Amino acid sequence: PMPPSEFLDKLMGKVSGYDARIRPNFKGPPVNVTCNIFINSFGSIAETTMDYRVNIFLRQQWNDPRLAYSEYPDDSLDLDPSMLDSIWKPDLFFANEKGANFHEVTTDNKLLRISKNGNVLYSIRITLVLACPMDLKNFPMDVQTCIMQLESFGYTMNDLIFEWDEKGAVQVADGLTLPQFILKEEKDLRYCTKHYNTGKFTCIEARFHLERQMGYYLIQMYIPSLLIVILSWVSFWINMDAAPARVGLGITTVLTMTTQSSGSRASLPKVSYVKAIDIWMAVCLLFVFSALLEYAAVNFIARQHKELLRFKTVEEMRKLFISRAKRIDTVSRVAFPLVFLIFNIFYWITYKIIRSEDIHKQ
Amino acid sequence: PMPPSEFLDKLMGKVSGYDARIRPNFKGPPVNVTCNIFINSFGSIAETTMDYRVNIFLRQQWNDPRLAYSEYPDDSLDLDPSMLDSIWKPDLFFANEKGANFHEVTTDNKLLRISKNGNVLYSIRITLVLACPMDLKNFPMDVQTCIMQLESFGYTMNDLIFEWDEKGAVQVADGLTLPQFILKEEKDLRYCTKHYNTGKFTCIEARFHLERQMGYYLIQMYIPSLLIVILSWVSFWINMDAAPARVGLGITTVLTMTTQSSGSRASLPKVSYVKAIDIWMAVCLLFVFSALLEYAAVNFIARQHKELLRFKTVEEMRKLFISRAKRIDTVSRVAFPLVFLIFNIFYWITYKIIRSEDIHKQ
Amino acid sequence: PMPPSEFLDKLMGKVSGYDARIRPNFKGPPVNVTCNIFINSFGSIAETTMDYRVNIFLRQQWNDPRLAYSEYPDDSLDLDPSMLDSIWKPDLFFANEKGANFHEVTTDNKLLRISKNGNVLYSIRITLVLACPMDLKNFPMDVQTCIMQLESFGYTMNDLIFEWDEKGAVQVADGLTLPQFILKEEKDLRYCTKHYNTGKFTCIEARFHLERQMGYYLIQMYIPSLLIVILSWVSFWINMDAAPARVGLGITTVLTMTTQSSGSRASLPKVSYVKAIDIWMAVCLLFVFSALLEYAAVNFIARQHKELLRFKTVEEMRKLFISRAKRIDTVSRVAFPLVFLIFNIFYWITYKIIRSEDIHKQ
Amino acid sequence: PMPPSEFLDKLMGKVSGYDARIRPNFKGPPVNVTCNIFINSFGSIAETTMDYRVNIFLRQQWNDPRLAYSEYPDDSLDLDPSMLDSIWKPDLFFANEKGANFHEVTTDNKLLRISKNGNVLYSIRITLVLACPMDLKNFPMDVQTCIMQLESFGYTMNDLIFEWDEKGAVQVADGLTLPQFILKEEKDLRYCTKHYNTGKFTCIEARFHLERQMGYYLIQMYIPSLLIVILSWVSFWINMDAAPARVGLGITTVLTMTTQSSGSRASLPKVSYVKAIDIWMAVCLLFVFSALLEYAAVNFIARQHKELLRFKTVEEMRKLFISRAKRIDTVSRVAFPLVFLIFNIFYWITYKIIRSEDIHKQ
Amino acid sequence: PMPPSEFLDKLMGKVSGYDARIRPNFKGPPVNVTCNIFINSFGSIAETTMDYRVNIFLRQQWNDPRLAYSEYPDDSLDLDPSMLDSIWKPDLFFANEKGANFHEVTTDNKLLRISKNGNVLYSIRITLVLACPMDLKNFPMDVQTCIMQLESFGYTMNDLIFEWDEKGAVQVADGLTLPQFILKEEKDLRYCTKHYNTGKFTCIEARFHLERQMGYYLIQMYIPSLLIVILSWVSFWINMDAAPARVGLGITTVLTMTTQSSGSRASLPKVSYVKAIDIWMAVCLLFVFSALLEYAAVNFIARQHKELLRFKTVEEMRKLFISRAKRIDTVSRVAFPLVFLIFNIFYWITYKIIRSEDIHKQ
Ligand SMILES: CC[C@H](C)[C@H]1O[C@]2(CC[C@@H]1C)C[C@@H]1C[C@@H](C/C=C(\C)[C@@H](O[C@H]3C[C@H](OC)[C@@H](O[C@H]4C[C@H](OC)[C@@H](O)[C@H](C)O4)[C@H](C)O3)[C@@H](C)/C=C\C=C3\CO[C@@H]4[C@H](O)C(C)=C[C@@H](C(=O)O1)[C@]34O)O2
Ligand SMILES: CC[C@H](C)[C@H]1O[C@]2(CC[C@@H]1C)C[C@@H]1C[C@@H](C/C=C(\C)[C@@H](O[C@H]3C[C@H](OC)[C@@H](O[C@H]4C[C@H](OC)[C@@H](O)[C@H](C)O4)[C@H](C)O3)[C@@H](C)/C=C\C=C3\CO[C@@H]4[C@H](O)C(C)=C[C@@H](C(=O)O1)[C@]34O)O2
Ligand SMILES: CC[C@H](C)[C@H]1O[C@]2(CC[C@@H]1C)C[C@@H]1C[C@@H](C/C=C(\C)[C@@H](O[C@H]3C[C@H](OC)[C@@H](O[C@H]4C[C@H](OC)[C@@H](O)[C@H](C)O4)[C@H](C)O3)[C@@H](C)/C=C\C=C3\CO[C@@H]4[C@H](O)C(C)=C[C@@H](C(=O)O1)[C@]34O)O2
Repeated sequence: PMPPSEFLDKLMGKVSGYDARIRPNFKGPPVNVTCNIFINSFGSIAETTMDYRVNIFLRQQWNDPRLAYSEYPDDSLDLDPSMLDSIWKPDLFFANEKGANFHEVTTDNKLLRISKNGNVLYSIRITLVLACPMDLKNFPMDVQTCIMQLESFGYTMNDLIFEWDEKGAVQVADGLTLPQFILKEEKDLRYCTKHYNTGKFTCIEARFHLERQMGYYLIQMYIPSLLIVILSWVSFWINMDAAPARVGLGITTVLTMTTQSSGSRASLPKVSYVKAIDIWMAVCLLFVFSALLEYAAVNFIARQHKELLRFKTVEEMRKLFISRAKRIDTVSRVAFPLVFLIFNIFYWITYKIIRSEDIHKQ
Repeated sequence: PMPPSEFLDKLMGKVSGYDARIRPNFKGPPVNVTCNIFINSFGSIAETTMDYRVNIFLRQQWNDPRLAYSEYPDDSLDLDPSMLDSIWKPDLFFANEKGANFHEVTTDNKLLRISKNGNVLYSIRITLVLACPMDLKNFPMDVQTCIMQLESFGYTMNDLIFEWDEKGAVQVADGLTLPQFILKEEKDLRYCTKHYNTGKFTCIEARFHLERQMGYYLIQMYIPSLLIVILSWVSFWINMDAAPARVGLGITTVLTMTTQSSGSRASLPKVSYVKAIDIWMAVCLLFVFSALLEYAAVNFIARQHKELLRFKTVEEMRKLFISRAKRIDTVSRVAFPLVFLIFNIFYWITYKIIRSEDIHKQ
Repeated sequence: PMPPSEFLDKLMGKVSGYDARIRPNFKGPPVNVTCNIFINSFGSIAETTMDYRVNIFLRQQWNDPRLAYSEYPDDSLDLDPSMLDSIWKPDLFFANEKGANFHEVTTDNKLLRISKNGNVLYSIRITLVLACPMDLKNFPMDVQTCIMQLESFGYTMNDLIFEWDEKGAVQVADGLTLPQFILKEEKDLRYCTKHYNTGKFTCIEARFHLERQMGYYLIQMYIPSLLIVILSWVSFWINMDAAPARVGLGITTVLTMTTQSSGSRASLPKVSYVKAIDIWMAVCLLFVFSALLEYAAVNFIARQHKELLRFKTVEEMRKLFISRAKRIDTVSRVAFPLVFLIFNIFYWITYKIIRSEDIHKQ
Repeated sequence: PMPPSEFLDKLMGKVSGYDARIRPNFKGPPVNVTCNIFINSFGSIAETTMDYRVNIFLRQQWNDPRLAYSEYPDDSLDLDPSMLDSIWKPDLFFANEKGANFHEVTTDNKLLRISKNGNVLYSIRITLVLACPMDLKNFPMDVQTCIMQLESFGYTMNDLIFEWDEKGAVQVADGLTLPQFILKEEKDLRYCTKHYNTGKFTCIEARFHLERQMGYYLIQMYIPSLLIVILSWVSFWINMDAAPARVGLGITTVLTMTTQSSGSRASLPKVSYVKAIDIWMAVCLLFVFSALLEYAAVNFIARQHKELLRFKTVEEMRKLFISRAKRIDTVSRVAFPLVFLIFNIFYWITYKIIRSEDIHKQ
Repeated sequence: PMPPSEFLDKLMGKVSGYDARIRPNFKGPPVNVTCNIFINSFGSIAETTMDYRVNIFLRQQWNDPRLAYSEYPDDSLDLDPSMLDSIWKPDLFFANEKGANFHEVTTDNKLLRISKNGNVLYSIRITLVLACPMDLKNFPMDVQTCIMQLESFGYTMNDLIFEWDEKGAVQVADGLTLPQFILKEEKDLRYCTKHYNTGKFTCIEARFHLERQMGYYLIQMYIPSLLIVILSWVSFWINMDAAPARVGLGITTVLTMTTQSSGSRASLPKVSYVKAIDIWMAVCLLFVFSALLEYAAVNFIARQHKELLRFKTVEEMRKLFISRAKRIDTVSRVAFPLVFLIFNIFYWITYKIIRSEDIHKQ
C-alpha cells in the first residue's frame, strides 16, 4: 500500500544517514565484490599496434548493509538507472586499456537491482580497446593469450577485495565468431595483486587463448611462393644456348620472390626476432637464387668450351665439357624438387610439433 | 482560456505525483512500446571491418496513464523538446553497434508529442555504426543480410515489451540509393528474445537484404584477367625458334596474373574459406601457366631434335620431331580457347544457379 | 538613465511571463523564419565517401512579440551570447549531414541582436560534413550539384515556416578558392517540403553548381597514356627479324597501360557505370594490344616464309611473303596514328558537346 | 589585515553591481584589447589539405574600470582561474580554423591577473588547426605565407577594437625548429577589417613567411632522375647490332621515369597549374624518350642497309649507311650530355632568380 | 566515536574558512610540490610525426596547513575521489603534449589521501601524446632522448615550486617491453625554469634514453641489398657475347635497387640531412651501376674488335682486344667483392665507434 516515491527517496535521502561517499561497513572488514563479464562483441584485432576491441557487460555484485529494506515483500526490485549518483558504486579500472567509452545512446546503458538483504547488481556496457602484448615467434600458426586485468584505484587490499564469480567465469555470446581467430572454450582465472609504493591493490584477470586460423595464410602466402619456385624449376628444361631466356626467367623469379617477401611482412610490427615466414621466404628465395647460380655455372663451363674450341685433344675435351654441362642439368632437374620436398616435410612437421607443444604447455 | 505555462508545469510538477523514475502502471502489466524507424541515410558499407552506417529516425510509441489531460480540447499538442528530462523515456539500446552519437546541431534533434488519452510520440535522430557479420562465400555476387537489433537494458520481459509497428515496418527515404549495393523492397521482422542470467529482455530486429551490384567487378576484375589469358594465347603464334620472345611473354603474363590476383583481394577481410574470385583467378593463372608449360615441352622436343642432329634414320626422325613440334602448337592453338570457353560457361551458369538458389532460399 | 541589468533581466525574468518553451504567438499563425548563410570555407571534397565540408555563418531572422521593448531609444541593442538559454531559438537541422560541431573556442561563437519591434538576429558558426550524392557519368569533366537542406524537427508546417532571404541568397567569402573545382556564380533556391507520417515539415534548400577543373587530369592521366601509345607506334620501325625486341616492347607497353588504368581509378568509389576514363583507357589499351597483334601476324607470315624456304615457285612465293610482310608494316605505320587522331577528335568533340549540354540543361 | 575571501567575492558578488554580461564602460568609447601570442609549437604542416597546427599562448590585455580596487597595496595580484566565469572575457575567434580545442589536463590551462588600476591579463593555451591557402607555382623551392586571423563575433567596431602589441609582436619559443621548413625572423602585422551585412568587425592578422628547405627534395627527386638519364646515355655505347639490349634498356628507363614522376606527385593536392617538378620530370622524360627515338632511327638506317644488301653501287652505299649510322651514334654521344648540362644550368639559374624575386617582392 | 560525515564536511564546509580558491599559506613562502610518475604503458612511437604515447600515474605531494586534523587517530585516511572539487589541487600542465585525456571509466581514476599533519597525496592516471623532437643522423642505430616537461600555468616561481622526488625518480612497470626500442635503466632529472614576459614558472623534466633495436633493420634492409649486389656480381660469369642477358640482368638490378631505396625511406619524416641508410643504399647502388658500366666498357672493346675485323696486324690486334676483354672480366670478378668487403668493414666499424661515442657522450 505504500507509494514508491517516498520509499525510493527514503533510502537515498539526506534525512537518512546513507552518505554515499563513505564505503559500506566502514572501519571493518573489506568489501567483497564478485564480477562476471559477458563478451558481447570481440574483434578488430590489430597486430601492428598490439591491441583488440571488446564489448563487455560488466556485472558487479557487492553487499551494502545500509541499503537493506524490510517494508516491501518483493525480493528483486529492479530500479531506474538515473539515481546511480549516490549508491557507492565501487571503483574499477582496467589496467591495460585505451578508450573505454560508455554508451549514452537513448539512455545510459546501466542496470541497478537492489535485493532485500542488501545485495546490489550493477551492470554497465563498455567497449574497451584492450592492449595486449603478443609474441610473434611463429607467425602463420600461433596461440595468442590476451590478458584482461580489472583492478581498483584508491582503495587498498584491506578495504576492497575483488573476486571472480563461482557460477561460470566469462559468458561469451552465442553465435559470436572471429574472422581471423578461433576463441578457445576454456579461460584462465588467475588473480594477481599489484604492489605499488602507495599500497597494494586488488586485481583479477582473465585470459583468452586465441588460435590463429591457418586457412588464409596458406592461400595468400604459401602457394604463390611455391608457384615461383616451380617456375624456377621450369627454367631447367629450356635450352642452354638460349642465354637471355634462362637468365631473364631466373632474374624475374628472384625479383618477384623479393617483392613477395617484402609485401607479406607489411602488416606486421617491426619485431626483432626471426619468424616462421622469414624462414619460409628465405628458403624459397635461396632455392630460386641457387637455380640462377646453377645456370651461371653451366654457362661458364660452356664459355670454357667455346674458348678452347675457337682461338690437341680438342674432340674429347669438347665431349667432356658438353657431357658435363648436360650432366649438371640432368642431375639438377631431379635434385631440386626432391630436396625441396624434403625441406617442406621437415619444416611442416617441426612447426606441427612446436604448435602442439605450444598447445600442450599453454 | 487557460495559459499554457501552468498547464505544462502542472503535469511535470513536483506538486504533482508524476515521479518520472517510476515506470507507468507500476506493479501491473508490462508497458507495450511500438517502434518504427525511418532510414534517412544508409551507406558507408565497409567489408574489412564488417560494419555499416545508418541514419535513422527512431519513433517510439507508448501509453502513459498519468500524462492524460482533459482540460484542453486539442488532441495532438506538440511540445518543446527541452523538457524531456522527466517524461519516462523507455530504455533502448542497439545490440550490435558502435558509435551511436546524438545530433546536437542548433537544438537537440528530438520530437515530443503527447496525445490526449496518454499516447506519447518520441522521435530521435541517431547515426549508428551497426556491425553485421557477412558471409563471403561468393564475393562478386552475393546477397548480404544486415541485422539491426533493438533491445532493452534493465527492464525485463514482464515489465517492458517491445513490438513492431503494424502500419508499415521500416520507411526508407525516397530517392535513397547505394553506389555499391541494391536494397530489396521487402524487409523481415523477426523478433527474438535474448536470455541472460539476470533475466530475459525484450528484443525486436529488422533485416535488410542487400544485393551486391555486379557492374563494377565485371569491369575491374573479370575483363583484365581475360586480357591476360588472351595475351598468353597470342604467344602461340610466335615462332618456336624465337625462345626469348615466347619465354618472356609467358613469364610476364604469369607475373601480372599473380599481381592482379594479389591486388584484387586487398580490400577484403582475412577470411579462411575459398571465394569465387579465388576460383576465377586460380583457373586463369592455371591457363597462363599451362601455356608456359606447353612452350617448355615444345622447346624440349626441339632440344632432342638439335642433339640428335648435331653430335642412321636421321631424316625421318627430324621429320618426326618437327612434325610433332608443329602438331603440338597447331592443336594447342585450337584447344586452349575452346576449353577456356567451356570453363567460362560452366562457371557462369553454376554461379547463376547458386545466386538464384540464394535468392530463392533467402 | 535606466541601468542595463534590470532591463536585461526584466524581459527574461520569471516574474515576466516570457516562457521560452512556448513558441511566439501561440495558437495562431505560423512563425516565419528568414535564413541566409555565409560560406566562410568550402572544400575538402572527397569523391570516395561522397561528402564535402563547409563552414557557414547561419543567420536566422524571426519576430517575437513578447521580446519588444519601448523603454530604450536605441534600435539595435547587440546582446551578450551567454543568455541564449531562454530566447526560443528555433529548431533547425540539416537533412543530409554528418558531424556538425559548434565552435567553443575562447567563447561560444554566437550572435544575438534583438530589435526594438521584436526582430531577432541569431548567428552561429558551424562546420558541417554535408553528404551529397554525385553522378560520375563523365569523370574528367563534370558539373556536380551539391545540395544543402535545412529543415525543422518537431514543429510542423502550420507552426513553423522557413523561408529564404530576399536580399541575396548565399554570401560567399571574398577570395575563397577551391583547388580542384570552380564554384559557379548563380545558386538555386528551390524549397521542397518533406512529408512524413507524423506530419509535414518546412524545408528550404540551396544548390551549388561545381565545375570540375580539367587542368590536373590532363597532365596526370591523358598525356602518359599518349606516351604509351606513341611508344607502341615506335615499335613499328624496329626490324622484323628482331623478335625479342618488338615482342618485349609491345608486352611492356600493354602491361604499363594496364597498371596505369588500374591506378587512375583508385581514388574513386566503386560505381557500376561506364565513365569517360574507362572509355579512354580502353581505347588506348586496345591500340597497344592491336599493335602487338600486328607484330604477331607479321611474324606468323615470316614463319610461313621460313617453313616453305627450308624443309617449286619458291622464289616468287618468297617475294610474295616478304613483300606482304613489308606492306603490312608500311600500311600500319601510317594507319595507326591517323585512326588514333580520328578517335581523339571524335571523343573530344562529343565530350565537349555533352559537357555543354550538361551546362545548358543544368 | 583584510582576509582575501571577502575581497575576492566583493568584486564579483551580486551585491556588487558588476554584471559580467554588460561590457565595460557601456554606452561609451570602444574597448581596446591588446593581443600578443607566443608560438609554443608549430608544425604538422600538410600540403594535401592545406593546413597547419600551432600551439599558442593567447594573451589578451584590456582595461575594466569596475574591477579596480584601492584596498590592497600589491599591484599584480595573480588570481585563481576557476572564477573566470564572470569577468567579461572578450569574444575572440579565429577566422580560418578547424579544431581549436582547449587544454583541460590537471586544471584548465588559464591565467588571470588583475592589476590595481583595472588592467586584466588573460592567457589561454590553445592548439589550432589553422587552414591556409598555399601557392604551389614552384614546388621544390617556395616561400609560403601562412595567415593567422583573429577577429570578434557579436561586437562591432564601435564597441570592440582589437590591436596588436607594441613591445614585440609574436614570441617564438627558443629552440623551436621545423623539419621541413625554415621560419623567417620578421613577421607582418597587417590588420584588415572584415565587413558583413550585419556590420563591421575588428580583425588583426599575423603572417609567417615559411622557407621550404631544399635538402630533402634534392636527394629524393633530383638525383634519381639524373641516374635514369645517365643510364639512358650509357645505352649509346652498346653495340647497334644488339637490338634487344638497347631496346630493353631504353624502354625500362622510360618506364621507370614515368613511375618516378607519378610517385613524386602523390603527396600533393590536385592543383591545376604547372609546377617546377612537372617541368623537370618532363624534360628528363623527354631526354630518355629522345634516346629511344635515336636508337630507332639508327636501326631503321641499318634496316635500309640490310634490305639493299640482301634481296649496282652496293659497296659505297653500304659504306654510306654504315658511316652514317656510326656518325649518328658518335655525334649523339657528345650531344646528349652537353645539351642536358645546358638545360640544367638554365633551369637552375632561372629558378634561383625567381626564388630571389619572390624573396625580394615578398 | 565521531561519525565520518560531519568530519568530512567540516574541513570542506563553507562554515569553515577553507576557501579552496586561495592557495595554502597565502602571502608567504612558495608551496613545494613533490612529483613522481609511474610509467604504466610506453609505446606507439611514430617517427613521421615525432611523438610518443605514455600512460602515467602522476603522483603529487604537497602540504596544506588548513587541512590538518587532530580528532581522528589514524594517519592515512584514504578519501573518496568525488570531493576533489575543493581541495586546491595544484595546476600542472605538460609543455610538449597533445591529447592528454583523463580516464572516466567506471569512476574518475583518481586518488586522494590526506595525512594527519596536512600532507596530501594526489594521483591521476593520464595518457599523453608527448611530442619529442628526434635526431635522425644515424637511422638504423640511434639513441633517442625523449623529453617530458611538467610545468605550471598561472603561478609564478615565488608562489609555486615543483621538485622531483628523492626516493626514486620514475617507476617503470615490471614486465614493460617495447617492440622497436630498448628503454635504458638510468633517467635524467634536470629541471630548467622557463622564462616568459609575464614571469618565470617552475618546470621539472625527465629524460628517457631509448636505444633503437637493430634486429629488424638488418633483416628488412641490409640483407636484400646484399642480395642485389651479389646478383650483380653473378652477372660477371655470363658470356660476353650474350649481350641481352648481361644488359638485362644489370638493368633490373639497378632498377630494383632504386625501388628498394625508395621504399625503405617511406616511413620517415622529410628530413634534410644525410642518414646512414642513404650512405648504404648509395654505395650499393653505385656498385651495381659500376657493374653495368664495366659490361658497357667490355662490349665497347668488343665493338672495336668487330669493326677492325670486318670492313694489317689483324691477328695480334684481335688477340690484344680479346685478351684485354678477358682481363677486364677476370680482374673485375676478384676486385668487386673485395672492395665491397672493405667498404663493409669500414662502414660497420665507423658506425660502431660513432654509436659508442653517442652512448659515451650521452
Ligand atoms: C598447387 C600449387 C601449385 C603452385 C599450383 O598453383 C596454381 C596453378 C598450378 C600450380 C601447379 C597456383 C594457385 C592455384 C592452383 C590451382 C589450385 C586450386 C584452384 C585451388 O587450390 C586448392 C588447394 C588448396 O590446398 C592447398 C585447397 O585449400 C583448402 C584449404 C582448407 O582445407 C584444408 C580450406 O580452407 C578449403 C577447403 O580450401 C583447395 C581445395 O584449393 C585454389 C583455390 C587455390 C587458391 C588460389 C589463390 C587465389 O589468390 C592467390 C594468390 O593471390 C595468388 C597470387 C594466385 C593463386 C594461386 O596461387 O594459384 C592464389 O594462391 O594453380
Ligand atoms: C605531348 C605528348 C607526348 C606524349 C609527349 O609527352 C612527353 C615527351 C614528348 C612526347 C612527344 C610526355 C610528357 C611531357 C612532354 C613535354 C611537354 C611539356 C614539357 C609540357 O607539356 C605542355 C603541354 C600541355 O598541354 C597538353 C600544356 O598544359 C597547359 C594546360 C593548361 O592550358 C590549357 C594550363 O594548365 C597550363 C597553361 O598548361 C603545357 C604548355 O605543357 C609538360 C609541362 C607536360 C606535363 C608533364 C607531366 C609531368 O608528370 C606527368 C606524369 O607524371 C607523367 C608520368 C610524366 C610527364 C609526361 O607525361 O611528359 C607528365 O605528363 O614530353
Ligand atoms: C647472407 C646474405 C646473402 C645475400 C644471402 O641472402 C639469402 C640467400 C643466400 C644469399 C647468399 C638472402 C636472405 C636470407 C638467406 C638465408 C639465411 C638464413 C635463412 C637467415 O639468415 C640468417 C643470418 C642472420 O644474420 C645476418 C641471422 O640473424 C640473426 C640476427 C640477430 O642476432 C645477431 C637475431 O635477431 C637472430 C638470432 O637472427 C640469422 C641466423 O639468420 C634468414 C632468417 C635471414 C632473413 C631472411 C629475410 C626474410 O625477409 C627478408 C626480406 O623480406 C627479403 C625480401 C627476403 C629474405 C632474404 O633476403 O633472404 C629476408 O632478408 O638467403
